[PDB]
Amino acid sequence: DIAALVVDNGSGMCKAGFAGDDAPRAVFPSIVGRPRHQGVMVGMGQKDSYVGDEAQSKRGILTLKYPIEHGIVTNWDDMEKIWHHTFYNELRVAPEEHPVLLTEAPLNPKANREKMTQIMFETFNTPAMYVAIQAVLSLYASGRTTGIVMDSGDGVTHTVPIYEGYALPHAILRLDLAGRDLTDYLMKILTERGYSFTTTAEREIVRDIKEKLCYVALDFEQEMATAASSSSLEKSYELPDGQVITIGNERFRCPEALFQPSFLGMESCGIHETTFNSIMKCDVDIRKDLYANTVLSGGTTMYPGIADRMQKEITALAPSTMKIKIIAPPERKYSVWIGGSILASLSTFQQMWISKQEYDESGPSIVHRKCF
Amino acid sequence: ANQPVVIDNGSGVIKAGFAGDQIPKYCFPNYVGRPKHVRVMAGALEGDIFIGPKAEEHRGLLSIRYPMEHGIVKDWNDMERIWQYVYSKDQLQTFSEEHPVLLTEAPLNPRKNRERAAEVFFETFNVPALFISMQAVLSLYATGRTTGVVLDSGDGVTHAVPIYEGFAMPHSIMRIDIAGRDVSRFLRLYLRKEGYDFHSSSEFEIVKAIKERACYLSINPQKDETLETEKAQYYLPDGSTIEIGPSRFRAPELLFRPDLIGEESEGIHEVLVFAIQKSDMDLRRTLFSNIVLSGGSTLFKGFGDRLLSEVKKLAPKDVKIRISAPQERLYSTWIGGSILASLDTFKKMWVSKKEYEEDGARSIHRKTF
Amino acid sequence: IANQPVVIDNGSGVIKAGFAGDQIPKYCFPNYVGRPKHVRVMAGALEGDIFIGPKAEEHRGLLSIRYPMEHGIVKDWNDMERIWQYVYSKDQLQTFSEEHPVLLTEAPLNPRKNRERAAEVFFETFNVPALFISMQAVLSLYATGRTTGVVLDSGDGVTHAVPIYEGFAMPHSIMRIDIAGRDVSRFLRLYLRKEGYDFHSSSEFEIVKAIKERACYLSINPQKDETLETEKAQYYLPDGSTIEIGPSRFRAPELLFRPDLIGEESEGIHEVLVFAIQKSDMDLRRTLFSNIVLSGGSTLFKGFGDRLLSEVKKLAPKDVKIRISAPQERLYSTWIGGSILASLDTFKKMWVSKKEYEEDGARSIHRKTF
Amino acid sequence: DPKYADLPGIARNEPDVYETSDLP
Ligand SMILES: Nc1ncnc2c1ncn2[C@@H]1O[C@H](COP(=O)(O)OP(=O)(O)O)[C@@H](O)[C@H]1O
Ligand SMILES: Nc1ncnc2c1ncn2[C@@H]1O[C@H](COP(=O)(O)OP(=O)(O)O)[C@@H](O)[C@H]1O
Ligand SMILES: Nc1ncnc2c1ncn2[C@@H]1O[C@H](COP(=O)(O)OP(=O)(O)O)[C@@H](O)[C@H]1O
Ligand SMILES: [Mg+2]
Ligand SMILES: [Mg+2]
Ligand SMILES: [Mg+2]
Repeated sequence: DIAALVVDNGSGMCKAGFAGDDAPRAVFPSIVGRPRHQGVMVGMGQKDSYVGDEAQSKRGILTLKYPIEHGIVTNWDDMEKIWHHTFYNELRVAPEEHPVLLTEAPLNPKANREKMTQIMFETFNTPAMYVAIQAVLSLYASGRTTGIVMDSGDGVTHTVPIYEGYALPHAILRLDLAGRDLTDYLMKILTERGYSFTTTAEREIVRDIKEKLCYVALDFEQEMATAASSSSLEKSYELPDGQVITIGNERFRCPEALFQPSFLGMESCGIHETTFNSIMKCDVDIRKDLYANTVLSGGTTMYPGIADRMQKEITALAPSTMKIKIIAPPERKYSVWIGGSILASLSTFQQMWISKQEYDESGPSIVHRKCF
Repeated sequence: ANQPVVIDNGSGVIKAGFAGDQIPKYCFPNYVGRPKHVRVMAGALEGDIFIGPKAEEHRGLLSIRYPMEHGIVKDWNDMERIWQYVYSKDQLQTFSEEHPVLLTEAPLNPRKNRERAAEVFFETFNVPALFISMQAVLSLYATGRTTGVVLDSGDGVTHAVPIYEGFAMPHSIMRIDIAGRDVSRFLRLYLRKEGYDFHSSSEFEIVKAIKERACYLSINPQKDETLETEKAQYYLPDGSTIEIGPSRFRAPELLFRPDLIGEESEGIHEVLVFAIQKSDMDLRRTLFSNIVLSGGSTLFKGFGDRLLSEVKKLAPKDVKIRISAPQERLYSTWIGGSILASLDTFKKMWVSKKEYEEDGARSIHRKTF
Repeated sequence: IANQPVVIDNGSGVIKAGFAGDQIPKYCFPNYVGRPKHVRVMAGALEGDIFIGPKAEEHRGLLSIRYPMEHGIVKDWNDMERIWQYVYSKDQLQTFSEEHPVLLTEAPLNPRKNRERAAEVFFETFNVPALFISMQAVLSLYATGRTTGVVLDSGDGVTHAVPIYEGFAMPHSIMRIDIAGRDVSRFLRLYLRKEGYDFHSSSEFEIVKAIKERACYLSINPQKDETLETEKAQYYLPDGSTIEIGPSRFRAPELLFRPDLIGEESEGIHEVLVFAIQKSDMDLRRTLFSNIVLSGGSTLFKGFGDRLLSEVKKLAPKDVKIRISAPQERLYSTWIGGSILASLDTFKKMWVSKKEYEEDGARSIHRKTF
Repeated sequence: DPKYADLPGIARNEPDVYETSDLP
């Protein structure tokens, strides 16, 4: 049995591994770094461009570019470099020997999937491949076939309802507010507090602060009043230099943009309102089941207390009789990958591959006929 | 002494004017814009609510909200503000106390919407009389024919109403909520699938302009779907271009195939043919030879050809079919309301202030239809 | 209080103080404190220890300079307090601080503690009747007399672009970078070291700044100019010696548009302008291109307007009108706008009273601004 | 114009408007 690779190209973080495994083998940020200085002589051991963790360690001098923005690959050369690093350097496997099950967010441009398939078949020459919706995989990981997945990662937050394995394409709701937007808002409020972060390298420091300290407030106004009237919520973080910086109310103002996009200037619904609207778009008979099987996914849903806040907000919006149950597994950050591995470990999935024969026969456009 | 005022309460564009005038003098979109950005300088734009051409001029500054959706008023405060603006100095400078009103409501609407509309138009505006009407009768009045089936496709609703010699069949009326605004929303989704995003409320009105300008109905769906299509380029207001491609013709097809948006409803052609067929047999031929189109949403390039093809497919073999339509379709309903309001017999159709004060909502239900 | 308010445009490089009635800033001087270079303990040396304003210019060779403000943020608060007290001196404004209300100017997106401490200093050390802190970008449109525009204020310390449409500001569209006149001066010092000329001293920072002001132009085609033999314009030092600046004349200001040449991770002036325009709502964008207002000293570079127009043209959508309204008075546009604002009766309702600050505390100065 | 004559840094001998060519 030739195991098929599973490569979740997240907007922020790329995960990769073999089908049937419990966790991804390689998990590295999806960044391409380049040296900043041009005129001066360059040292001995250097690369033209750094990828993944190598760019992260050397981020002090490098300037970082994310190939994927809002779930849309904008720099295909950089994404090709990321895939090359994933296959040859990290996984240490020949891409031509195994199929690859890539992932994409719903409602993305068609050209994105077409170019994905073209790059996989022409540059890498894989024997077959597949493109899967992230929410469907994350529902696969939770061991459910009915529920609503609110998967929120570095670039996009998409809500997908599914009933008994039957997706509902007309009820899917996508939002560009996720991750990177929260990191930028954290930069902004930090600048108001006094600590100025501007360079792309400092974006990683602000992201680490967001991961370590930030949390979702169950009641925003009460926590704001508590922060104003006391310093119990203040917490100190150590930068890579050694400087210690105190974060106060900004701990629970950065993730609050998830539930109030007006802070970010976008006139969009919050994640709770997006989930409620997606549920209400479904048929009346299945809505109850969705209320009982709301599943959180993606890395940006890892804030403490986000499950309680989402439960409270949906209970406020939803009818009183219906029972709300937000499912937030501890390992949900990798839930998009894990289900993909399950989808690659099934015996019935051997017919769902896009073989290279079919790609040559029909061209890239077959991705729109096979995958979704 | 006081000429009654005619207000066609469109979901997308409302048309107010005086009875007896040839065309609606005061037309403007049916939305309320509010300034999302923060005011910093003295002498900025005054007021936190922008309605009418002021909203259109400063559309980028504002966030838009639609008081009416699918022919039903959702935000009643905004609708009240809209009707108050209709009486304002900018458009139709009058006093609401003196002029009877002729408001138009889509057929088969909820009774509560009509009740609240009458309450607003009798309590907030102390009008002397009121009269609710459907779009179809007014369109027939405007065209000048008592006989015919009116298929009006507005921004919110699309309904077919057959009226034979001035007699309306209440049970044969057909209505679906898939209308021009739904086409615009579907076009926004397809443009997102193309690559261009218009998530802003203001940019939705750019998507609507794209729907108005660069969109057509292919005579046959699947042949056009199979064949490759040239990517016609559209110029956005800022200056940047967008290559639309298949979304040019895949968007308006929602009118004929509601299942594209997951809604299990009849198509516009199905609405028409079933509206004719629910009526008595002896009238059907006379209804097939008198089809009157209305509403802006029937102005798609090739709508007439596709509708004729669909009805010919669904209609009985060898029956005369002509799809009439006024030259200006947007103003047809208001012109009809004006022609109706000028009649002396319209005074008998009023719901007087004393009548509404005595009987209340029941009177509005007695004299409406 | 009915007395004439005092407007103090707080520049990182040059502060401009005056009364609101005047059409121009009657008083203006560099924003630094000059101390004696040597630690003076003997008599007969430069007494006082604190040289501010033209006094520091009189004996500029012998002084060590220290700017209080860096990147639009006050660093040495004692020095800034000294500066503000010197504004209320016999030399400048010849008046008591307690009589007149005050209008400050501050860069956008600055730390809240900076504004809080500035208000505390102006309300505690000076017994000012009131205070108001405005952004310079809002004031530039007041000065120009127009209701809409994109203000690109490139001062000494901070370069920021702010779009305003019909008096409505877009807080999320504001762009801000720290590459400004002082950074151009530092790069000019580096390039003059490459010419073979040393300006190590902090006092010599002033004369390299003077060289920047006197002979430095922005070339539309830097490659062609570099290939072309330079004229090697001669500049007179204060002491008397001449220097041939050479190609550095066009290399130092080029970092404003293309900072990455020196490895600086910054957007560039044309980039921040264009991205501030593009981040705004689409329908406004064309008008935002039709009303671009320059401000700040760094916009006074020779040929700056032409190069900025070229960059905006090649970045903006094709066949779109661009109007870089560059008034001749753009150096003092911010103060003139502050004066026009303070003249209005509406300003009476904007500044915070001393009792209001005492009662509400710090948060008042945060909330009355917006 | 002369009201700004006394100020040091008023940059003269330059145009006040840099704009692209008008199109009909
Ligand atoms: N423990 C955590 N707490 C808060 N935020 C987190 C945590 N872990 C990850 N994140 C956020 O989630 C984002 C990564 O999400 P991810 O699951 O990688 O989405 P994608 O798969 O689309 O890249 C990061 O930007 C990070 O800020
Ligand atoms: N030329 C056109 N092509 C396509 N759609 C159009 C055209 N003209 C108007 N419309 C659509 O018609 C709608 C207006 O319909 P209207 O007749 O005002 O409805 P109502 O009867 O509720 O007033 C708008 O939403 C617009 O999108
Ligand atoms: N003609 C000129 N050429 C080049 N630079 C100039 C010229 N005039 C002034 N400057 C620079 O502009 C800066 C003054 O900026 P300023 O307007 O004071 O900014 P702020 O908004 O902080 O007050 C000085 O540091 C000076 O170097
Ligand atoms: Mg993810
Ligand atoms: Mg209508
Ligand atoms: Mg200034």
